[PDB]
Amino acid sequence: MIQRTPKIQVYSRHPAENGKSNFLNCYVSGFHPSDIEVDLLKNGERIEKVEHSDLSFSKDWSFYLLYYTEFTPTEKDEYACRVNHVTLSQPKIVKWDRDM
Amino acid sequence: GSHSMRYFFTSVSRPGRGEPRFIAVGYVDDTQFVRFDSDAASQRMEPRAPWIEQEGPEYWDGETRKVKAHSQTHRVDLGTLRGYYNQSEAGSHTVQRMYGCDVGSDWRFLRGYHQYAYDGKDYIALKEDLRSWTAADMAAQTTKHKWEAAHVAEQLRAYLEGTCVEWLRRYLENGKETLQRTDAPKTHMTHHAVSDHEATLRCWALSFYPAEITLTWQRDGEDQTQDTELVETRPAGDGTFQKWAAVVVPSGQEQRYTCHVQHEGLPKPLTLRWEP
Amino acid sequence: SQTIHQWPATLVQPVGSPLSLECTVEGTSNPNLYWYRQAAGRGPQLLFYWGPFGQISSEVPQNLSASRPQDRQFILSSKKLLLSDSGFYLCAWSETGLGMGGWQFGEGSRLTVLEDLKNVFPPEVAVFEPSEAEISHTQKATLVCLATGFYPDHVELSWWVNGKEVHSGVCTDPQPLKEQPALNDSRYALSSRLRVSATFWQDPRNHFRCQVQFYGLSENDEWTQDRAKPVTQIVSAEAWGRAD
Amino acid sequence: EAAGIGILTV
Amino acid sequence: KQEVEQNSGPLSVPEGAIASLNCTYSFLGSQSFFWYRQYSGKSPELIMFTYREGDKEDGRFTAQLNKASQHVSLLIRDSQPSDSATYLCAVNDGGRLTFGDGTTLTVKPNIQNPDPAVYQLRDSKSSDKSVCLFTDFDSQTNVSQSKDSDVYITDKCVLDMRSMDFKSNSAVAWSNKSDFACANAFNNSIIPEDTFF
Repeated sequence: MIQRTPKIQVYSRHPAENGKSNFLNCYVSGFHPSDIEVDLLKNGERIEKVEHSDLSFSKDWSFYLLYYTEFTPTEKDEYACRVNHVTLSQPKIVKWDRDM
Repeated sequence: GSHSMRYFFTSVSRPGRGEPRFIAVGYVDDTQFVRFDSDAASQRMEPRAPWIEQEGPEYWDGETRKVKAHSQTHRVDLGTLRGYYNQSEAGSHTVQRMYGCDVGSDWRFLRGYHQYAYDGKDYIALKEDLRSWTAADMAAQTTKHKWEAAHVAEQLRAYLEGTCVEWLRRYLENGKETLQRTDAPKTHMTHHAVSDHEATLRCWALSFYPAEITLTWQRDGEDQTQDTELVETRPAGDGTFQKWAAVVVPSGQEQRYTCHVQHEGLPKPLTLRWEP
Repeated sequence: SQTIHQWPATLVQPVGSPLSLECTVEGTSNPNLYWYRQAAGRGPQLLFYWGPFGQISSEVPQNLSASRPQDRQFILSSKKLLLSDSGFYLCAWSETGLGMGGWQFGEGSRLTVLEDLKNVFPPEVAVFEPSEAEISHTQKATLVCLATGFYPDHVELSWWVNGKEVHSGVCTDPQPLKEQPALNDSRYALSSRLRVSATFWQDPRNHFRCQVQFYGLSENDEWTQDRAKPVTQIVSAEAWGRAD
Repeated sequence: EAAGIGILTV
Repeated sequence: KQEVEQNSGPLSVPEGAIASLNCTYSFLGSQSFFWYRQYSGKSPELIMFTYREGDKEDGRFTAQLNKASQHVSLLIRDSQPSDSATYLCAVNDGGRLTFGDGTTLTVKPNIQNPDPAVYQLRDSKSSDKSVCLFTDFDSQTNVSQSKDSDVYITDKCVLDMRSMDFKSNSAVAWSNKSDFACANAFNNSIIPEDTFF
């Protein structure tokens, strides 16, 4: 048995512009086993209606998934990706940075 | 360039829920074109790219039969492996299989592969001669003996070198507008200081396809000389990919650094420099 | 060693009766199991394909269903048969997965569904003795067994000599002939020959018996005719060897 | 086109 | 059946010759191919399979696959009367087999010592219809049905007496009408041997 901790990236589909429709992405990769909990948060609250890609995996057998939801960024609203996995001692929160 | 067709299969046992979760996906290069999920309502292999939709009902029915057969085979495997590793019925376990073929720029066969894993570790894999097996341990040796007696490698070779490649070529032609397209990366450099001294320059690459790219930083030139923080190439969600590479440079002397972007969609490598 | 076996082998039933066919396999585990139906002059057509854990495909037969109560037990059923359900039902197996092991059929289950049971008649059987002229032109003696007046056309003819079935020197018509070619419900006839040496036919101790297994009604089938019910039965005739 | 041969149980 | 096409036959081959059976398929994703032999009244029996281009021999049988022309064939060397049967081609179109409708093959026995004769047989007790036996003719002789509604003639049938490698063709006719005489029973046969006491 091998368990692997997920890598997490949170970003937008297109370059952010305040008040313009876009997509918020949370890409989790390199993990095992496949069971994983991912939520996108808006100002600390779970964004309902979030979709994700079909489970797939890399050369080293580790899994990857893209979770996403349409959204419209603003100057003040804070976005984040919350992830939990058996390899993590507690859920992990990654904040969305416009330029990352 | 070269191309590939790959199928990925995952089965996860679910003690106390009855049947395992099974998910299959197929790709041509970096484009997903089919999927099957045991928990979905259709119980059909489903299209995920526009060009595969033109295949007729005979094709879909056949793919659906085969993918369901893979599923049930993995389900038997989950039981056998639990026995081989002396595990209980209480734990969730995972079986994964991947196979496919690569072709070169002339679309002729380059290589084939067929690999299998249990609980996230290599179990058995076909070597590149498409005849020999690499077995991870005593359990996988038993599987190897059974598969040698049944000429599994010979069967897989006929599929990987023949069928796989013939269908990859068909798909490449039918979906030429999609699969043979090259989207050059849109690039730009970003600026972030640290109040004093050194700064960080971040070279971006967006909306590109295929996924393979090379973002390199040179100092003065010739030798790539700068420990850059580069993130994993990542999907945009629209079929294209994104990536960046950042270096820590002393305030001023920023012109000594040039970002080298290399991608199939570029006739010549690209070079960026910080401009206020 | 693997074996696949199906039962019953031949069945004659009225329209509206239930059907139950069984198939069992031995020597392999978690096999793929298949039901096929084959019409005269055509190849087997798939009805159901089951993997070890359940159905994978079916050509949604109009009036049939399948079940797999155990790993190596496969059943094909119908509550009320239609005339169109007549056919040769074949069970097959393949080894777990998608590979080359197996792909073997059982013996098959021949089903004839009938609209009117009054048409059913077993065969009358008679043995005809060798022509002395034959016995002298050659040193061989040909016995002929004739089975006539039977309907439907399902019979199995065998020869027995001194209590043991024999195969040498025998040839049986592969298909029966219609006694009235212009009638949809014509009864049938079948002939067989058993050729032996003159010496063997001339020994009075030699006993020859032509035996015809006929498949007909089951004991409980509806019947209104005066005559005894034409159930599945064996009808035979005999002759003893004879010196001039 | 998925494999239709060479897929056996372990 | 459009998915798998085979000529129906009947195809005749002389004993000793090579029989060639052909099959074409339309399902392009077919990855394995099979030949079955089916005797009258029996289920099909697997002869062989192949999953690769070229030829595959197993004793007297050779299967051939040409994927570019979607053609599968079966060659049978040293054909024997016991090879007479319907040969079914099948393709695996994903987890199952799809069949053609078959090619019926008849292998004509080589009769080396023909002495055609028509005899009358009769176990004369409780049976109003006597029987006539046409036997020992060569395989080029074909038997036709009677042109009389009261006269019954079976098709030729080939029997084998293990001793002297003796094989013989025969056909039987009978009738319960009065004027029926064996000397008249048959039609397009070969002249020799019509005895009468």
